[PDB]
Amino acid sequence: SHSVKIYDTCIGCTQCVRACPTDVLEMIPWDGCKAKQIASAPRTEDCVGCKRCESACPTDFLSVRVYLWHETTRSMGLAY
Amino acid sequence: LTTSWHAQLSLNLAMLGSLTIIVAHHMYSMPPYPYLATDYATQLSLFTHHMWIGGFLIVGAAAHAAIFMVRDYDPTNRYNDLLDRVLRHRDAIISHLNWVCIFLGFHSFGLYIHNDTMSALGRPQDMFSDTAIQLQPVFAQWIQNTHALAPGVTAPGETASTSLTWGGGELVAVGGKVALLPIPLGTADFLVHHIHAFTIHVTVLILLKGVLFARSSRLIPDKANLGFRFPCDGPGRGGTCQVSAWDHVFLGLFWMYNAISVVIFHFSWKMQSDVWGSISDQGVVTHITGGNFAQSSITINGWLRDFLWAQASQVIQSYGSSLSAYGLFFLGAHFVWAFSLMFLFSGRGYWQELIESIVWAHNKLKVAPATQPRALSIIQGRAVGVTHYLLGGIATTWAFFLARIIAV
Amino acid sequence: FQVVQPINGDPFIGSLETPVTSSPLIAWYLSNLPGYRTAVNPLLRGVEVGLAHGFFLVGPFVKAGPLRNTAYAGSAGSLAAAGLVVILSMCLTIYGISSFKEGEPSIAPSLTLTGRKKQPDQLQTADGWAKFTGGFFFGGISGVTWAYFLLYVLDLPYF
Amino acid sequence: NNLPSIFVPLVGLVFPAIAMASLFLHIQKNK
Amino acid sequence: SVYFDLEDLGNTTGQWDVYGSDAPSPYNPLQSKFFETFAAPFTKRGLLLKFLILGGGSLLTYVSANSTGDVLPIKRGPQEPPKLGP
Amino acid sequence: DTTTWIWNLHADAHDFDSHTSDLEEISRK
Amino acid sequence: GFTPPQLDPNTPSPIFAGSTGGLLRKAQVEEFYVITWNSPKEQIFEMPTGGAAIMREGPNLLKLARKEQCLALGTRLRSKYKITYQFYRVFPNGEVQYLHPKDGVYPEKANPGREGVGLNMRSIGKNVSPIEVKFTGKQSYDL
Amino acid sequence: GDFLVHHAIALGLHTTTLILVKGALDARGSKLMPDKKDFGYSFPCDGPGRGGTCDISAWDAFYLAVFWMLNTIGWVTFYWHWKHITLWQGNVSQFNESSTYLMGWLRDYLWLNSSQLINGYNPFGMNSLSVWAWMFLFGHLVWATGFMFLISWRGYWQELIETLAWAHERTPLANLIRWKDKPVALSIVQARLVGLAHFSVGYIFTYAAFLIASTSGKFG
Amino acid sequence: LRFPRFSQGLAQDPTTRRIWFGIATAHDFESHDDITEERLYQNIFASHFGQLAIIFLWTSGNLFHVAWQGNFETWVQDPLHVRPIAHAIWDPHFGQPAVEAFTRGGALGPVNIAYSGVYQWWYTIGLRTNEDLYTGALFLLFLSA
Amino acid sequence: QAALYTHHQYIAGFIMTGAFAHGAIFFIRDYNPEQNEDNVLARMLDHKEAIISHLSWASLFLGFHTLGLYVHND
Ligand code: CLA
Ligand code: CLA
Ligand code: CLA
Ligand code: CLA
Ligand code: CLA
Ligand code: CLA
Ligand SMILES: CC1=C(/C=C/C(C)=C/C=C/C(C)=C/C=C/C=C(C)/C=C/C=C(C)/C=C/C2=C(C)CCCC2(C)C)C(C)(C)CCC1
Ligand code: SF4
Repeated sequence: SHSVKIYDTCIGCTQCVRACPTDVLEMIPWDGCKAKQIASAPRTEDCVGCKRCESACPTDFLSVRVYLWHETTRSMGLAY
Repeated sequence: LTTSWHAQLSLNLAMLGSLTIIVAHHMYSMPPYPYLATDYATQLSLFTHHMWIGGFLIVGAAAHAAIFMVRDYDPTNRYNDLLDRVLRHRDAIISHLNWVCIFLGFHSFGLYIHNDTMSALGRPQDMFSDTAIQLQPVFAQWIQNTHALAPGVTAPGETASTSLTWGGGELVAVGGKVALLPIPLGTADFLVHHIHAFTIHVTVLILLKGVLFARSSRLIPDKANLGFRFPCDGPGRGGTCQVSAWDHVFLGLFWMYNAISVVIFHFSWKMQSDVWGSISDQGVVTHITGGNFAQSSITINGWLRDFLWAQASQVIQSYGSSLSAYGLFFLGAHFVWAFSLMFLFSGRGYWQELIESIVWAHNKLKVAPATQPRALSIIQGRAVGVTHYLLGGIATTWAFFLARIIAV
Repeated sequence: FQVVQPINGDPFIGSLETPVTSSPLIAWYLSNLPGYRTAVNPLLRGVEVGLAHGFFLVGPFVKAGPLRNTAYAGSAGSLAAAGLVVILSMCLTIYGISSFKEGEPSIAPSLTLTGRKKQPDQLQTADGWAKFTGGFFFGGISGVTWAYFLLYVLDLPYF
Repeated sequence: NNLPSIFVPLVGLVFPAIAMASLFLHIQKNK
Repeated sequence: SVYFDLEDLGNTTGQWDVYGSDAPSPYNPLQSKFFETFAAPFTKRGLLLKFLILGGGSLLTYVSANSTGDVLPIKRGPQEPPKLGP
Repeated sequence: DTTTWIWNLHADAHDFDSHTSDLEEISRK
Repeated sequence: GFTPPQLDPNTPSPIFAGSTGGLLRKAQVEEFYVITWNSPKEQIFEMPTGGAAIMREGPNLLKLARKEQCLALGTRLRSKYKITYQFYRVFPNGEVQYLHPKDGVYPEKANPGREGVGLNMRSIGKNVSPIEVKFTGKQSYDL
Repeated sequence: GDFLVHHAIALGLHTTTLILVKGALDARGSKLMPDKKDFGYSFPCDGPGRGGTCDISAWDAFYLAVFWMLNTIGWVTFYWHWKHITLWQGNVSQFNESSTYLMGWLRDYLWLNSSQLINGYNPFGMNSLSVWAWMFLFGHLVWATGFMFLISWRGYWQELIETLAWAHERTPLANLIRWKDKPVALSIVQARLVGLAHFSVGYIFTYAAFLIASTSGKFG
Repeated sequence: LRFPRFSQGLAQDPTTRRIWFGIATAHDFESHDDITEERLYQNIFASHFGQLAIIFLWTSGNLFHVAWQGNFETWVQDPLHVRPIAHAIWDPHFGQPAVEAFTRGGALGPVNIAYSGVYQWWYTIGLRTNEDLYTGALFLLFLSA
Repeated sequence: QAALYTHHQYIAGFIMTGAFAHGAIFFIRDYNPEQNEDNVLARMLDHKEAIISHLSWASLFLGFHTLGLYVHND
């Protein structure tokens, strides 16, 4: 499936987690910022690649990145 | 219908478009004003105007039905049963309408291609024509005979038929010109009617698919929340470009333009070749093009050579005369039509990067505007292209028709 | 009383029951077609389909071919129909080789619409499809030959 | 000469059929 | 009003057949025996493909090679005298 | 701020449903 | 700890008239999804597959063919009707997999028990050039 | 006329060079996408965020430049052919007097020299130029076909294929046959390549047919 | 692994994208699975040999078809009043008027007039009869092998 | 003679487009910034904005004035 990576410029505003339509991302504690949290991508086998997560990141350049890769039935959005 | 403005607008637009098309059809065959039938320039211009108006209004009806479905639909407070049942089997409606388009397209265009190939191979006895293989429109001829014979039997109070198009009447001449006479129907009229049917069905398919799948589909279950006018939903699922209802209307405009153009060409050639003309003192009718529609309008080469090539010599020779404005508008419209293709074929990132370099060069000289330049949005780039496309095509046809018919 | 119902009473399957689909008359007719008899030898079912389609295919080639107005019309049309039957048999063989493996069980459903358990159809097996293709080829050639014989050897007053 | 009448139908019809059948069997073959 | 089950996944996923019939063979035994006997050699999928390809190729070539000028215009050849070019 | 505002100004000029959510004002307009 | 709730097949399904947007051969061959919730009262909601249905009072169960449909229906239920929901995944062999919420708390809320899968301790501009990962089988972002 | 056409050719060369050089220099990255080097040479887009990022890959700069290349070569070949045909006909004053305005090109070159080509076959008969007329029409058809791939985009066709798959699955006597690989619509990058191929093939075939028919209809 | 055998990512794709992208990415040696610099260079060498093989075969067909069905000997005598012939035509779909309309030159059947300018080039470089063209075709076949 | 000129001129454009495409591919794949620091190639990549903004001016100037003169004559 696709690959989703999270970098350390995260500020923990939880927008990407709310924008995901497939329940791929989640938030974990992390003492590297004011909010004391950072995002994570543990279920990338369900990612479809719509890149709604990147439209919500407010940093100068995205702290969440999606790289398209081998495509399966789940990542193609096929119901037949 | 009392709490929504878009549903009423859609209904009224559809009805008005159909009425305008009917008005255009009913005025060339039963001329209501004096000295109109024998003045050919006005007759050709009044038929083409209202057809385009009707097509545009119909597309607007489809667009506003889609808008109502996206915005005002409410199954909780405004539940209606029939709409729900139509929405619960939309897969069967679209798949059957998809099949009809393929069948009609094959059995209407493959006949033209078969005729063209048989003509090219030196086998004129194997074409679909009045001399080799006849496909006669029997139902229309039966209707014509019935309407011709209706006065005196089924209409005792009528002294003559309603129109002179039904075969059986007499020729009418005003000032040495031909006003109206019976219009024959043959194999050439069998194919073009099915062309019309095929194009109308394809346009209906596009618009109805957009309206039905405006709310949601199997690909994007939450398409209603994204809005009526949004570009895409990202490159996921293989690509979701142009999934909104606005893009369906944008696609349907092209097919409406394609469908209407064939109608006006059919009208122009059929009337120039079979009705309009002049009458000598002894009663011999000489048509403008001498009745070449029957044999030349069965192959694609006939429309390119006998219609487009032969009838365009008037506009391209208008330089130096009082009709030179038409010659100038003929060339200008090609420029707009070809200019539209830059927006339709290209994307947004390339132009943003080009504008970035331009902005650097401006910053180098302290002439950088405080309003940062931005390239057009994805939706705007589509809207600009189709506008120029339609403008160029319609202006070209307008100049061609007006320069041709005024001279002859 | 409702004539349009969800299939088998289950409203979450992507299909509907309508008078066109689940009417007793049409259900009886479709259940008796050779392609839907799951308890018969696939070879026997294959012959009927080939016979019907071969008898069908003769006419369009004879009447509308390039040699329709000469004295070779019937022979040319029958020959073209036989060639098309050969091509269709080759297509069936290719599909059967591609889809089904050897030694695998049938992949057809094993439940009757009423819920009863029935033996799965043997057409979806490599041997079953091979027998079906052979029967179809034999039936098609025999049907084309019979149509030609009835049409242009006996000169029956048709039309 | 009859060599065109033997070769043109051959290359036109018989060879493409064999090529397409073999190529379809090759791409669909699975292990 | 229950359409879900874990021990019966055939009904849960709609794995039925709608038009299948379990009736025995309606064909006459003698006709069936004759058809089975005379259609047996074509029931091998490996050999049938080779037979079809070879037979079709040979028949097409044989028919094409010996056709006369009464059926194919190209085999008849030109008849009129030739014309000069520009 | 940017130039897309100029284009957006003419695009929603006659969309009264977006400006207000009251049916009375839309009807009057 | 948090033991995932077990699925009860005898849960009644919402009242619906049937449509063509339901399950297909993929469910019979590959997989399908099940979503459950609890309705304080009987009301009308919009189906993700087209049309409108009526949710029964008490527990409800619904089959869907994709995870996107389950999550869209769950988001609508939580935002509009204020209802808690969970959904599963069913295989043709007969095993049910609990999917969401996996920990028991919604993903937008931090939990101490989760682990950081897929984290890079740098900025996106510190990735290595593609030349350095040639013939190695890796990727610039995978390092 | 030579002056004006030479400057048109110079414009074409400069614009094609601009497109190609911009693509090559911005391949590694720009302000809109600083890390473009991690996504490879060819990729569809970067989503609808940040205003929209259609045609942002370096492969898309090559795809846009082929149109300009074809246009420039068309101008060059039109100029060469008209000048040489007027020289061969012995009436070189026609090019000298008509090439200075745009109506002369459309009327005295394209309209005038296509009379014998379109008369390859008519309702009366045919001659040896019928194959060139058929090629003319074939090129027109392929060129017009490329527009469908170039204009309409993917999301519509996947939604069409959904209904087609349902309809095939729910049909008697036809659901006994199953596909082995699921049908999907063409990818975003693939459609651009297909449309470009159709466009170029139609362009080349149409011009070749016109050139050969017009030049050999008079001189053999 | 079924197809393409050089890419594992495409082989697992369950859709029709697998075939298209197997065709399109066939000659991109750098993206294939388990590639090395030595293997890449050797593949390029072999591909260049294969490319050179096809050029020599394409040239031989032109010579053979001009020698077998052309009028090179007649054209040589009067170059300015004879039409070069590329090859012959055998199309079963042709009608009778088309068979006679295409019969041009000194040929006895439909032919194609050559616009590639090979008659003039071969005439200039010293060839005069058909046997020379046959010898050239044989030599080019040997070179291709 | 007319066919040979059109044949060899259409091929040249495709070859030129291929040259530029493979230059872009090289810049994407094979370029190593550390090895080529401060040579002619690095200085190429350094001032890309100046090269692109000047070809834009040349193209705009030529197109504006050529189209203007042609339309004036028309
Ligand atoms: C009675 C007729 C009628 C009415 C009242 C409306 C009313 C409406 N339409 Mg609408 N529409 C109609 C007919 C109508 N339509 C028809 C027939 C069509 C089919 C083509 C459409 C297609 C359509 C679309 C596709 C959309 C609307 C939308 C809208 C809404 C916003 C319109 C807006 O902001 O325009 C603003 C006005 C303009 C942008 C001006 C357009 C300028 C034109 C295109 C150029 C003309 C060129 C001209 C000839 C040259 C001038 C040169 C000069 C400048 C120098 C509004 C409620 C929009 C909507 O509801 O979105 C939510 C929307 O997206 N309509
Ligand atoms: C007064 C403002 C101004 C000035 C000083 C410049 C200056 C320049 N522009 Mg430029 N430009 C402007 C406005 C301006 N531009 C506007 C409004 C546009 C959008 C239509 C552009 C679009 C543009 C492009 C696309 C390009 C340039 C380029 C250039 C440079 C090449 C020289 C040239 O004339 O190019 C030719 C410039 C034009 C053809 C622009 C048209 C001239 C406009 C219509 C004048 C508008 C004046 C404005 C109304 C000022 C009002 C003043 C009032 C408040 C008192 C040069 C530094 C080129 C360059 O080197 O790359 C950056 C280039 O490729 N410009
Ligand atoms: C769709 C348009 C169309 C149609 C109708 C035809 C029709 C025809 N072409 Mg043709 N052709 C076409 C397009 C078309 N062409 C195109 C586009 C080209 C160029 C590529 C050609 C090139 C071409 C050539 C070169 C030649 C023909 C020839 C012919 C004729 C013989 C064909 C034949 O053997 O029939 C084959 C027919 C069948 C095998 C069976 C068809 C029966 C149909 C499907 C009925 C089934 C439907 C049924 C109602 C369903 C029942 C439902 C069930 C529940 C009962 C025939 C009149 C030949 C000729 O000489 O003509 C005189 C010939 O030499 N064509
Ligand atoms: C490029 C190769 C090629 C060749 C050599 C042919 C040759 C032929 N085509 Mg044809 N065709 C082609 C490509 C080709 N086509 C393509 C690409 C198309 C699609 C546009 C068509 C569409 C087309 C149509 C629509 C029609 C033809 C017809 C014909 C036949 C002309 C009339 C005739 O012989 O009647 C006499 C015919 C016969 C005596 C019967 C056919 C000859 C043999 C005996 C049939 C059996 C051979 C074999 C057993 C079966 C195939 C084996 C397999 C391995 C190939 C002729 C055999 C016409 C025809 O009559 O065909 C049915 C016709 O109507 N063609
Ligand atoms: C000239 C260019 C062109 C052509 C040919 C088509 C053709 C088609 N479009 Mg289309 N389109 C075009 C441009 C074109 N479009 C443009 C510019 C746009 C704007 C973006 C669109 C937008 C559009 C939409 C939005 C839709 C279509 C659809 C369709 C299909 C209609 C249904 C059908 O099967 O028709 C019949 C098919 C034909 C008439 C073409 C075949 C012609 C002959 C018969 C070919 C016969 C060859 C034969 C098989 C022999 C070949 C054998 C081989 C060995 C060589 C049809 C294939 C619709 C669709 O998907 O189908 C429902 C649809 O929804 N088009
Ligand atoms: C006929 C169609 C057409 C036209 C006119 C153009 C014109 C242009 N393209 Mg282009 N392009 C086209 C088709 C076309 N393209 C197609 C089909 C493609 C493939 C998708 C491309 C791809 C393409 C690329 C990739 C690039 C261009 C660029 C350019 C510009 C640089 C050329 C130049 O010198 O500007 C000459 C200027 C003109 C011709 C504009 C004249 C307009 C007049 C002056 C307006 C007159 C006032 C007006 C009428 C008043 C308004 C009235 C009101 C009613 C509206 C130029 C504007 C380049 C660019 O923008 O960078 C500079 C660039 O990078 N094009
Ligand atoms: C002696 C003489 C002379 C001379 C001349 C000359 C000297 C000329 C020159 C010319 C030239 C001088 C030309 C040039 C050209 C160029 C080009 C054509 C370029 C291209 C480029 C490219 C293609 C690139 C690529 C790339 C990239 C982009 C990046 C990376 C790298 C590479 C390289 C890959 C004269 C005539 C005067 C006179 C007579 C005598
Ligand atoms: S960026 Fe462009 S191509 Fe990509 S999904 Fe969005 S609209 Fe489609």
